[PDB]
Amino acid sequence: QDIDLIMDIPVKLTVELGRTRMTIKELLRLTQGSVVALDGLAGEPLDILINGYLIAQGEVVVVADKYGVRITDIITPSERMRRLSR
Amino acid sequence: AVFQQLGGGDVSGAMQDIDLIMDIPVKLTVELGRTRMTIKELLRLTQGSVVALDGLAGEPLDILINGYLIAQGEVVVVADKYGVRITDIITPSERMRRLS
Amino acid sequence: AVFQQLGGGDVSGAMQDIDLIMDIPVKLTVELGRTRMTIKELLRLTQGSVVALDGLAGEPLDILINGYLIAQGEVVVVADKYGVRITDIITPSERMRRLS
Amino acid sequence: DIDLIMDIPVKLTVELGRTRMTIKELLRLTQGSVVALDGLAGEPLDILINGYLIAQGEVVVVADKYGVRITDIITPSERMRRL
Amino acid sequence: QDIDLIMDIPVKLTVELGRTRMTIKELLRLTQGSVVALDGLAGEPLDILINGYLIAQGEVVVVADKYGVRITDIITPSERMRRLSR
Amino acid sequence: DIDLIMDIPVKLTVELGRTRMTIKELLRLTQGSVVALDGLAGEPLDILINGYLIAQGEVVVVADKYGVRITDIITPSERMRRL
Amino acid sequence: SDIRPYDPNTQRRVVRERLQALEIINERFARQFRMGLFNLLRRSPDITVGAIRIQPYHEFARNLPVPTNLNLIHLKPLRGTGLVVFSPSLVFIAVDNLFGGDGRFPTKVEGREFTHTEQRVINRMLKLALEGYSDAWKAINPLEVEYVRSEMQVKFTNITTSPNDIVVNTPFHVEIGNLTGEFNICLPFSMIEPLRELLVNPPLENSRHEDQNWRDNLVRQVQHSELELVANFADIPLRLSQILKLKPGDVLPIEKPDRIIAHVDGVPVLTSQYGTVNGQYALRVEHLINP
Amino acid sequence: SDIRPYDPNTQRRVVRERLQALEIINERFARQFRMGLFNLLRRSPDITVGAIRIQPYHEFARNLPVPTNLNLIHLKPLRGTGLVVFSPSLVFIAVDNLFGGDGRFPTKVEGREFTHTEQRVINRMLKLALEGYSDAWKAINPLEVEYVRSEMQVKFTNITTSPNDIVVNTPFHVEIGNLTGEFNICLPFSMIEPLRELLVNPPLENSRHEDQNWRDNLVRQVQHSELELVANFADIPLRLSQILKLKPGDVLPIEKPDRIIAHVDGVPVLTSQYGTVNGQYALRVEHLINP
Repeated sequence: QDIDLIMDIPVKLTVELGRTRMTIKELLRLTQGSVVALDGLAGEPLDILINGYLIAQGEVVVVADKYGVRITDIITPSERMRRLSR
Repeated sequence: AVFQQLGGGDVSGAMQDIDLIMDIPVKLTVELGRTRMTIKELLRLTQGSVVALDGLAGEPLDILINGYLIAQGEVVVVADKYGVRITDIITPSERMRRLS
Repeated sequence: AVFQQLGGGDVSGAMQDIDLIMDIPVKLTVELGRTRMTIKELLRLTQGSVVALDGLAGEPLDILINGYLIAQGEVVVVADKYGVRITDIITPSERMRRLS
Repeated sequence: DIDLIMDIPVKLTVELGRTRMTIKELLRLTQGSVVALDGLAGEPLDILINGYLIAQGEVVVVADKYGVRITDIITPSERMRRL
Repeated sequence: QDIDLIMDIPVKLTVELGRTRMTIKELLRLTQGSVVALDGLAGEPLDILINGYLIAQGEVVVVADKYGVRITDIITPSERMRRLSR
Repeated sequence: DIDLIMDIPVKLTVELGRTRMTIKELLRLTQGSVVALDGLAGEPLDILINGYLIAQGEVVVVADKYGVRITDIITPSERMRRL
Repeated sequence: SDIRPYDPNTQRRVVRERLQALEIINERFARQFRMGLFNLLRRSPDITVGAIRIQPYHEFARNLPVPTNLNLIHLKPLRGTGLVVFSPSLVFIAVDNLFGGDGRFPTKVEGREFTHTEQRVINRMLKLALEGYSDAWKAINPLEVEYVRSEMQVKFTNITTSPNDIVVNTPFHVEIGNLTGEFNICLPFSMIEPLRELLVNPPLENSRHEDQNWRDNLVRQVQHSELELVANFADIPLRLSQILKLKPGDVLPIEKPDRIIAHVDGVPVLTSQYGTVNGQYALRVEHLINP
Repeated sequence: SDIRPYDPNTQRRVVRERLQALEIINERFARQFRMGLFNLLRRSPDITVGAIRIQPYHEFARNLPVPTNLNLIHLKPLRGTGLVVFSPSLVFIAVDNLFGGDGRFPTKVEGREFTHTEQRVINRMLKLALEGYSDAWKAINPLEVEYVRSEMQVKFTNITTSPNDIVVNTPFHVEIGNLTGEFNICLPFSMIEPLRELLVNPPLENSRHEDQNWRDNLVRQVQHSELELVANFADIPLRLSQILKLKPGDVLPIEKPDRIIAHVDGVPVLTSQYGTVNGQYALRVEHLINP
């Protein structure tokens, strides 16, 4: 049970715009300039994930002429369990 | 106000071809059977109980991709591994027969 | 204010040839295997433990240059020195199969 | 807080060979060409986590699936020598 | 363990504009007048190196009509270790 | 402060020969031409650090790889005579 | 727990797959070759098709005798080079029958090579063999068989990039009177691989129109299958140490996303510009990622 | 610890490399030369190909007998000069067979030189030998073989810049009846070196179109590989003494950089003028360093 051994390993974090579920039909007739929505209202915090595993939530913020994610909270397992359940 | 508001993007729609989307993973699943049953018998269920399925034994099984029924096949055993043998793509009429 | 501010240098872009950059060292690396594993088993690991790899034994190994997969080869032993034998440059389809 | 990063997935790799080459050499490779490896036979294979070296170990096959036995975990003293 | 023996050996010091990592594709289509960035913000001290080994940090300064590097600090090994770690 | 310059890499060379020539002579050299060396056989080879002479030593081969045994380190008394 | 050291160059890759379509092509070719041999030799041969062997190439090479006539053949449009192996016994029998011999004396082979006349006889036989093989393949997949080169040793062919590559071998045994001989047909698995789904299931009495109608309806049935599309706004690289100290309220800097990649289960399908429409996170599709 | 004094001119350079492509070219040439010899001598020779020897040139020279016919040959477009060595025994056998001799008497060689008639017979033989060698090479790499000069001593050839240079020697043994002889083909390694990757791996049954398609796809696959580019702003020369007293706040003078060299792992790739764009250190590319 070492701690300094993996204290430095890098991870890659991804952030999503949103989910959506759409069939082969609409995907094939998508053309340039076509607009497709997502399952999230404009304003909810986006989900931060590592290796496809939920890790955080945060939204994009504009400070000066630069961008970053402002993390809102850290999901405890209980929340993760209801994430899978619903 | 960082995100820019997109609208009026309904230019047109036309199927291009089925190879633009080809190497996309599909979730294939073969289904053993179905049965419409209420919660009444549902909790009555214990370990070792047997639930009869509406599908008659030996009938062709159902094949779905991402949960959408596409074809009917037949189950076979090859080298101690379970395998389905695709027999026929279902028809719109049997699709609706399934729905009702 | 010593540095002069450069801008608007996006003149054009066109591949010239692959010999202008030829004698540039590449970092070639052959990969034995992969395995997706969480931190759960990670610290459980002690000296002498064995970690199973997703790659089946005897399958062609992966060859990368600067960490980018280019080809699949086969491992051979020549004069007590390890050597890979290039078999086939991977296809975009298998590249994405690898990604998923 | 350890519980949060005690469950996360990570990608593990083990590399069998390492060679430095120019492009004359890479282009010259054809089908069936054998590329020699700087690594001697039997030396501990590097084990990397997301491309980060943490350990060294020998190659072993278990139940017809590739594997590796963790001989040791490298302390950052060897990292200076890795470059 | 001699000291005056190597007290006079010359070393060559190099200073960088910055790192960047860019593939064969963009390198081959780079043309005259094309502009490529670096990993450093305009203003951070450049890294001074000897025989490819980090030795110092400093930036260029204009005094009159002459140029030179104004060294900011000397990197202790601890810093070097985090340099390699991250 | 010694610790800072106790770890730095440096380039070491050892030179086997030294000759002074004009260009008539250099151009005259062709393929296979033998160029004589002012240095007699068995004399200590110069050992240079970044082109700076610090020591003299004989040539010896160990494990099929070139090498040199440090016979002595030259004190700057000989440097006047080196020119 | 079974755990043994990894030894390279060991035959550890086992790929066993029944090939019914080849199992029937072999008999069709055997029937065609039997009448061709009857037409040529003016005798009555019987050809027994052996079990198809799926084996590494060096097993096939080592089982072969020396010398043996090898016939490199091109099964276009399949990329690769197959091999037709005529045993010394078979060519001896054919030459004996053609040149005034009732096969009275036993066949004697002692490493003797093949002369120009023997080579011409083998070419004449191989013409019939290739015609029969092409006709047999014509039923399932129309292929043209071209004879490119003949050799006598094993080290001159090397139709496999590596000796550990897997090839499909069919040995036939041809008996004429009391005399017997054998000949093999070996195809590298690379050539067969694009046709595996065709060569695996036994052929069915259908038509090309019916087959194209089948996948057409299946293609149309597939279109009505919902997918999960995921849009990636940014991908920021942080160390594990940052993740543990990471707590709500922090700001992690990201770069400009010029385009947004949309992927299904990892595989990218779209790149589209982000936006907001009808209170929903929207994407303006710019380009379908064709291969 | 093994430590022995350095002795020059000792055979310490060992370069052992299996050459499969030459191993098959030798047999192809041997077959061609056997029928050529059958066509000429009206007899039946058998040629056994010996093991290819990779040896320093002075080993090859000293193993040769004196006198022996040496045939300097040009294997254009490969820069260099190969050697074809006909033993006194072989030329004696050929002359004996041509000039009314059934090789009844034993071959006797006592340092006798070669007359003009013997030289013409050797030229006639060498024409067939060179044609066979060119045809054998034609399969892998099309080369044209030109005979430029013939000599009898060893010190007249000197096809190697130094006697310690490494050459590739193939000895063949030709037997006619009871009589035997040998002849070698020696190529300096300089000629073979541009074709080492071709001569190392055993040949595969492919086509030139397939080969060019292969590297084309590989070239395209290579393009998607990230590199590390390093820009050097200045290079100032300081003594070690300055480095130890060097402490923060000092100013080390540098000269004007007219252009900035950009190198990958040492190798310079670009020279470009420095600048600042979007708050980033930028370079305005001026010239890709072509060789």
